[PDB]
Amino acid sequence: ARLAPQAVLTPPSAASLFLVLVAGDSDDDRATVCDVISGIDGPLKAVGFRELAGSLSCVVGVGAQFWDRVSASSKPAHLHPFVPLSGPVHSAPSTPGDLLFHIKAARKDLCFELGRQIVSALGSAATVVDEVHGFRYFDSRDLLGFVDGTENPTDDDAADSALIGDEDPDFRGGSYVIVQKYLHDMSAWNTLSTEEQERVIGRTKLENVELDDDAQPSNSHVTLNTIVDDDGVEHDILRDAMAFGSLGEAEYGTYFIGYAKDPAVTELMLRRMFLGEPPGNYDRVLDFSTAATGTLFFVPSRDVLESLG
Amino acid sequence: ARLAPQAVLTPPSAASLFLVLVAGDSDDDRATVCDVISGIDGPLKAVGFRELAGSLSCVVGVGAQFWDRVSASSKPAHLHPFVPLSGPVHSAPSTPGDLLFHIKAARKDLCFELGRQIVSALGSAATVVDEVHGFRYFDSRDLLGFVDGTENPTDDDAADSALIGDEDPDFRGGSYVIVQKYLHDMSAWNTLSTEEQERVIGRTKLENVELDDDAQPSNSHVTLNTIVDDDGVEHDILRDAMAFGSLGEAEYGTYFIGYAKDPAVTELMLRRMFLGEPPGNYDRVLDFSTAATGTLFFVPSRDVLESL
Amino acid sequence: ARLAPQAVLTPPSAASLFLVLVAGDSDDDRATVCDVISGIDGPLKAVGFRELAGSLSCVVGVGAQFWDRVSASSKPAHLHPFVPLSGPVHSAPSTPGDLLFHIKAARKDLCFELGRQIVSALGSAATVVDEVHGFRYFDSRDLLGFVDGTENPTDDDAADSALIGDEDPDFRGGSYVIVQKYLHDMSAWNTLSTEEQERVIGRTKLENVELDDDAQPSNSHVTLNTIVDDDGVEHDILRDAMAFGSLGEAEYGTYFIGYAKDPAVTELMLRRMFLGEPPGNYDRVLDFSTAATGTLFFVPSRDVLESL
Amino acid sequence: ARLAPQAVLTPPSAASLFLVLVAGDSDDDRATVCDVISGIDGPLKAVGFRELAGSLSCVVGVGAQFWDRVSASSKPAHLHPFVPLSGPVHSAPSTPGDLLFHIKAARKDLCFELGRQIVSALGSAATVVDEVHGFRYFDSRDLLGFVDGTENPTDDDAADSALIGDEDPDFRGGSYVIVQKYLHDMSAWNTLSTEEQERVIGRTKLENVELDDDAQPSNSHVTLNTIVDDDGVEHDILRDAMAFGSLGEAEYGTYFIGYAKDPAVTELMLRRMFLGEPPGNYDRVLDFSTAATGTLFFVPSRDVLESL
Amino acid sequence: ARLAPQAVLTPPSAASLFLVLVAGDSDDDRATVCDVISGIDGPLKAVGFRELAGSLSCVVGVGAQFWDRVSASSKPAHLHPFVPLSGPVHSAPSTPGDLLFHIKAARKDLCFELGRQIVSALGSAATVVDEVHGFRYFDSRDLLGFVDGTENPTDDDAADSALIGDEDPDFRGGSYVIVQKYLHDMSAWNTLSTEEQERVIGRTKLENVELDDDAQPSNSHVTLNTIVDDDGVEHDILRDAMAFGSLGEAEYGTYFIGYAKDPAVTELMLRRMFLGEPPGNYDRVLDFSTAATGTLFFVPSRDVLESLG
Amino acid sequence: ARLAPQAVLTPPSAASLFLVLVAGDSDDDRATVCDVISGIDGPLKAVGFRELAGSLSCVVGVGAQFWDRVSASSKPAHLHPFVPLSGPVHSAPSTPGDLLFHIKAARKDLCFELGRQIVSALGSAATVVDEVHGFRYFDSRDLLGFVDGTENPTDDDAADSALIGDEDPDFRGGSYVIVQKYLHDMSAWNTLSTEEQERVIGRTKLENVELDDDAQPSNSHVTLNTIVDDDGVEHDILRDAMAFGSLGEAEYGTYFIGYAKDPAVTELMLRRMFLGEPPGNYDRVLDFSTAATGTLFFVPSRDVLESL
Ligand code: HEM
Ligand code: HEM
Ligand code: HEM
Ligand code: HEM
Ligand SMILES: [Cl-]
Ligand SMILES: [Cl-]
Ligand SMILES: [Cl-]
Ligand SMILES: [Cl-]
Ligand SMILES: [Cl-]
Ligand SMILES: [Cl-]
Repeated sequence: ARLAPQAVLTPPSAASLFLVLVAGDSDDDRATVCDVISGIDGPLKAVGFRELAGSLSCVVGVGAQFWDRVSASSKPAHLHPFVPLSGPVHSAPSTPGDLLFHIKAARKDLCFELGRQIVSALGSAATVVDEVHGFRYFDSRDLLGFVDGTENPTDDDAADSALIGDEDPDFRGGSYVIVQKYLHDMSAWNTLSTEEQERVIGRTKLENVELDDDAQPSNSHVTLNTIVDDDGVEHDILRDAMAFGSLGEAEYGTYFIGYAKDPAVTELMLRRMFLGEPPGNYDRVLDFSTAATGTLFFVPSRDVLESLG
Repeated sequence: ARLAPQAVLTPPSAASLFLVLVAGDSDDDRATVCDVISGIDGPLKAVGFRELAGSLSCVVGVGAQFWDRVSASSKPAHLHPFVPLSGPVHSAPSTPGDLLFHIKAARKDLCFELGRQIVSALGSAATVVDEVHGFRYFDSRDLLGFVDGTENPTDDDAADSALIGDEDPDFRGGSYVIVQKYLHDMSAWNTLSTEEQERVIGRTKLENVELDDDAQPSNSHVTLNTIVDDDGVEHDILRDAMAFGSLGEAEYGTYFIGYAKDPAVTELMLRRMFLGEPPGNYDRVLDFSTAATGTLFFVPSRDVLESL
Repeated sequence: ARLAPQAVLTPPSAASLFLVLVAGDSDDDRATVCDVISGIDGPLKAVGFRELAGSLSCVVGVGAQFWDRVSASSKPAHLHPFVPLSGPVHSAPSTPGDLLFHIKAARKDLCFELGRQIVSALGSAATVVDEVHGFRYFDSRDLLGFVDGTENPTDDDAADSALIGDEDPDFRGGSYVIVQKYLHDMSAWNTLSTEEQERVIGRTKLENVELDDDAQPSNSHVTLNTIVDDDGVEHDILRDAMAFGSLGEAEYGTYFIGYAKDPAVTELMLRRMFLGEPPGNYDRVLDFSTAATGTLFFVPSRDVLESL
Repeated sequence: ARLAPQAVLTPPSAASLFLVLVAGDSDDDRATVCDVISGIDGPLKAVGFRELAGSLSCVVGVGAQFWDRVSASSKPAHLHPFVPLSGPVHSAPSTPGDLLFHIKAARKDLCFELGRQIVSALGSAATVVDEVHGFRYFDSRDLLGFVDGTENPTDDDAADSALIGDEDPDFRGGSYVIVQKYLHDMSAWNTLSTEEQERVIGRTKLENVELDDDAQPSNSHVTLNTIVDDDGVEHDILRDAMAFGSLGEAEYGTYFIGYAKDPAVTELMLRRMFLGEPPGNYDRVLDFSTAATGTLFFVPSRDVLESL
Repeated sequence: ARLAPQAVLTPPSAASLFLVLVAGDSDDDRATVCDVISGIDGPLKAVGFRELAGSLSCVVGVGAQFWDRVSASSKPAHLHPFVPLSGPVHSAPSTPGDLLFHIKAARKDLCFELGRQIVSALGSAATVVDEVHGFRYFDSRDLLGFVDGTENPTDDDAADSALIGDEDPDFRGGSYVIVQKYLHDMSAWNTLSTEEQERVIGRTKLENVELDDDAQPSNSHVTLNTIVDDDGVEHDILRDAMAFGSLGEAEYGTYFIGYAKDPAVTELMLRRMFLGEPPGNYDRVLDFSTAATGTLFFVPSRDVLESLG
Repeated sequence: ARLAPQAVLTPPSAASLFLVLVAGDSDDDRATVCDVISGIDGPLKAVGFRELAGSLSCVVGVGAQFWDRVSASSKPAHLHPFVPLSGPVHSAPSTPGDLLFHIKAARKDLCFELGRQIVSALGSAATVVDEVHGFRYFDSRDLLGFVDGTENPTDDDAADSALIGDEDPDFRGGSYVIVQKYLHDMSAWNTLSTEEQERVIGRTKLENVELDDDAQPSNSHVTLNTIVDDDGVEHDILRDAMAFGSLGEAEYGTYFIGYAKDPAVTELMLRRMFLGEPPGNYDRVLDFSTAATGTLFFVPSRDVLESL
């Protein structure tokens, strides 16, 4: 979907930029924000057209509090702030954000330049509260050393999982995206053997093969994020996580970003991860990963995004 | 769309070939030309399949006069010859062309080879009247130094803008294309400051950012090529312009090519460019660019092309 | 089109892996085979996702006889074992095969790794009877030195030619695939002149141009594999042939693979090739190429494959 | 030069990592740091070998103070700490750093990974004092929008400019490097016209062509960084500058890094930049750029590095 | 040899530009020309640095008449105008040229931009008399359909063949380059069978294999351009020919360019091609190829080029 | 470094072809072999030149015994047939081979085509006894899942380790190469834990980091293949190992190839591996890998090879 905003279905990229901003309180601030996001195709082409391949994309997400400031009477069915979770030792905090820009390209400069134009257009009307520069790490691995994104649905299944349909016609083609910036305890994770790490995740480390049924822990990342309803129907999300870090501050991170037609699915995966199935049987990845942020956004389709204001 | 003729919606390429031809007067010339263009998928695949990536595309256009020679019975709603324009300072001539081949690939050799095969097959039945070898120039710029193509519609908008639909269902999937070969007066262009050039185009130069509303001159290229109907709906065209030139003949050019499901959109941009809006307030780009050609073609869909 | 099994319509790749297997007569064997192939998206993603470009693909084919062991209640309209041919000079053997894995990627390692994992997951439940490592050879050529695959249908044409439609609705989106592992007599082919070789194939060698109608032998590979029915309508297959070989065993092969919504088209092609049209007037390609295998498979759509 | 430490003459890369560290006071810290930097080819190959292309490079610099702790006996002729400069308007501070790792690759992940391994291995024996992740910006530009590196010497000139030779034969193959992290005042820079910016730099912006002699201001960046001795011989440095930034902290930067067989050349450029030539006639680039750091390191050859 | 002028030894490229110019008669004209060519590293880096790969190169050649206008007292041993040849049916004309720029890059825009800057710097001081935009054609083929450049010497042998040595110390590292723009009669060549074409050339068409000794005509392109002196020592040249053409004017061409430490070798190859060995036994490639130009230039080393003026 | 035979110092490639041949006992056979290998630059250029990047390379090795048939008068100091080994558990067989063709390129087709032409030109004069198609496997790994080739010497180090120097001046620029076609016991290797596998090799698996001195087994592949002499001086080989395999025959191999200025280094390595150091303390890699071949060749410099 060459240089069109709200391309939720783009395949993974070598570079990404995640920007989370909070909008100013004023009416001027609300109008500027609208002007910028509803015309986001402008900066997108202004930057992206300069690369022959046209790899640049930009998905705009809008938070529930900000949505109600600008579209009080028409609201997608499931738009609400991120639901925080507190387990006994691990928590998913709910942190501020009115705007998400999830920007991807084959090159860093393209992501940076678009972020630069976007921030410049907003000026005093919004403030950056989180900024993460994602990068591909070897053969699609995360900093834990496992291939990250394998079972993502693709093509038609990606459309089915991620994009609003007949259930909420007024917002068909939109999505719900959740972000969490995770920081890893690399030391503690390195004290585990590969075989233990594989039990935490649910897949072999180097070869990225799913552990067979009878060796697959009930509390593995894979088991707990498998969602089958009563009718036996599987429910998937579309993820685009990326490595990030700072060697001097000792930050080694995974930026989780996940898209769903109904955030209930993502919310339940999180509930299973943090609170367990059965209760207390939680995701051990969280012994090595601590979420510093948690924000939910509505991803309007292009048509709805262009109308804002 | 891999190796299919009439792929109007292909993205930009590193290389392109623009071939404009006039057909012979004889009934035999007509039949040769029709045999070649109707089976154009042959040469297209014969050359194109040789590249793993399959970047080669070929769009065939037919002029109004030639169309009448081969399909006197049914005509696309808007097919007519290019309309010359005489402005207060500059003019867009209408020049001959029965056939357009708009060829694009990742490599010069594929364009050249497809051109070679096509010309060879047409033999004496046609004559090359204009030929330009277009090339990507740095980060999608033209020789004026500005990023050229930025606001092209893409994907669905591109299809809505360029392809014939329900309004002329007999020729669904076709398009209308207009070409003009422009030559620039480079030294005159260089006497302008960058800011002056920016005001002429409507966008910042290096950074390719549209001037804000209150800094946008009323006669800027962008302003005059903005087409908004009475219901407030914008109407866009799809452009595939490329740089070309010859250093010995001091030729520095932009080959303009624009596709639209209704050429009146393109034509109205041209009128607003050459005559001005309001009249007299014409596009300053034309102070540094002179069109040496001007031709309109109908772009039949594959089905229609294949039956000519 | 990324990392989805049963993607028949994928473009040419630089590397290929063709695996043909026979299943165990057992019931655990039938079950292991079913678990592996119905969840083929697993290993495909497990390998493919490691490559940024996501070039890896995998079409699974099921032989007629093994299909019956696994879905007796329901069967595609035209599934059957490969019809062997015995003609004037040359013969097409019908050889054994229950499972086909047609694997393609931009890299060899991705092909091999996927293969490794499919083989490991089947364990004792199945046996490899034919393994071919296909490779791109220069500008899309076969080892006979001709560009191989040129007139393949593409895009919508390719879908219409290869994919089961309204005529068999329970299996919509599936296909029928025929493989044949050909080996060439290189020294004998090399005693031909280029012009003789062109006569055999139907196209010029370097330039890959189809011979003129008046110069085109009635027994050239091209004429014999051209299918026009009684209404004047053409019928096409989608092929993904690849070179392969071993230098010390002096094997130089074309691994033929072709997909159709209906095997009757491929089978007619094969008849015209081996039997001749008129009879005795057979495909001279067959004088320099000997089919060492011959097998038909049904390619289930992704839905049909996942429930099995 | 594939995967060899101290490859000063590597061409520009898409990505780089600049790590500046201070070592611990203890004798044990000294020994750990020396063990790590002397065996730096280990991590370099451990990461670098994983990329087919082998683009990864790593240049280790050592500060004057730390050098004295480990090789009290022999010193490179010109090793001393960075000299602060106080100009009439702007100043270049001298900031701490015992170790420099200048890491370059085609991919961020290789830089980051090499950095990770190096920091891990140094443990408590050192602290990261500055870290910047540099990146190529369009067609070799810096964030001021100018092509940055144009006149770098290359090949033999590069080796003559950057590498220690007969003048200090004990440290042949070494170099001296100076780093300064500059932050820009982007909005101030943008109040200038393109022509003004061109006069500040000494080159046209889009086209990267040096201003002719009579249009070149006496205080242009290019003019002040031209070093010609009394015999008329120019003395050049080798720069590997990269863009960096943070959009949230409104940081837009150029990380300057310059290698020379004699840092007095670099230092004299700095003096002429910060104090002016004649005094007071300083580099206007410094009106829009502020150096947050300033540090000098000796770059030992592989032999010397390996014996530390 | 990244972005350095006079890089004679560069491997073949996807695009090339050959520019041949004649210098104006005046002293101002001579000085401008000198200023431009002696500072040619300026435009080279100005353009070439913008491509990360640094593929751009520029070799400057100077004709004998122009050399004597500017360096009257120091002259390379073998610098003279191109020696014309007239066979009974085919001739190698000697055509004007004081300056050659042989420019190569991985992209057209880079060649074009450098040519543009070079021509701009010369203004009225010189006139373009020939301009050819070369391009790679498939797998290193020429428009005759044969792989063109196969037997070129490489690495050390390339240096030995192409570059002035101890024989002429004052100009060590310089070269002598000859150009001829050939246009083909494609029709007449297409009337030959592949096997005949192979006999003309000396190599198989598709596979590019040298014809064995006993099937190799005495008048093949390969036989006639094989140069063995009396001592049995082989003498090679370094060629960088490229396809070019214009579909509308029906031009299909090969731009021959060949470098040698002593143009005597190139001259003898030409003499053999045009006049035959034995006499009359000429190169049949010339039945299908007609030279429209013929010019010889001296290629100074970087040091000598920088000194001019 | 382009298209010159006997280029030992070439970096890793995506594809590989290893050909080992035995010569005919005849005199025509000896002569045909000599014509083909002394003019090996012919076919190398014939194939290589077709690829813009010029990645194709070809090292020719001559076995000790065939060398004697062809240049009895003159012999390299350390030429001899492969010394076989019989150790506590595992044995390295000395197998037949007169000619080695070590071929590398960015593409398979280039490898195969070069091979095809070398084989065709030798005809009946020689016979292929071992053919291996090597491939790059993910991030420079072998099929044991470890990064293979990491500590290879590079640039000047690589030249000093691999190329005959002042110590044998008549053969300066030549090398000695040992090949061994290893096959792996995959299921047995997979019963090991990652940490056990790391103990066997000497390096961490995913991260490819060399184990700390205190954690490093005395029988790890790394320690056993580390050569330090009595003066404290290290001696290294240059390896170009590649993966290879066949799925249906369940072969999963590492094709070992190593070059040295002196085979004594490689031979010591092989002794420490098979016999153990102290004796019995052998390379555990050998528990999961079995050498199916074992052959030494002299790699003549280009001069020496061309006169033969
Ligand atoms: C530190 C943060 C995380 C890390 C390192 C991580 C890592 C991984 C890895 C290595 C896999 C296996 C390959 C694959 O993607 O299929 C995986 C799977 C998955 N993860 Fe995460 N993940 C993280 C956070 C999350 C969160 C917060 C969620 C849910 C909101 C989530 C949902 C999933 C899902 C749905 C799968 C696919 C499971 C399946 O059906 O096989 N992940 N993750
Ligand atoms: C000398 C020939 C021309 C040059 C050098 C030129 C250059 C440019 C440039 C630099 C832009 C801004 C970037 C972009 O959005 O593409 C532009 C925009 C545009 N031009 Fe042209 N142009 C030329 C002729 C024409 C002609 C003849 C037409 C109409 C027939 C045309 C129609 C347009 C349109 C529709 C836009 C997009 C306006 C918008 O909606 O923002 N151009 N052109
Ligand atoms: C804010 C930091 C700086 C910026 C943005 C900057 C930018 C530039 C630009 C655009 C050029 C022209 C292109 C080129 O030839 O590279 C240039 C040239 C140059 N700069 Fe800088 N520069 C910076 C700092 C420095 C410093 C600190 C030094 C010396 C220590 C320096 C030394 C040079 C030199 C030697 C040249 C080439 C001059 C010539 O011979 O033409 N620069 N710089
Ligand atoms: C229409 C013009 C020409 C064409 C089409 C042409 C074509 C070819 C071809 C296809 C080859 C075989 C591959 C190879 O390069 O090794 C070749 C070889 C060669 N050509 Fe040309 N050539 C042309 C002009 C010239 C001229 C004018 C000269 C001499 C001044 C020349 C000198 C050579 C040489 C030295 C070889 C290598 C012979 C050997 O040692 O094998 N060529 N040429
Ligand atoms: Cl960024
Ligand atoms: Cl062209
Ligand atoms: Cl494979
Ligand atoms: Cl980094
Ligand atoms: Cl050009
Ligand atoms: Cl091979």
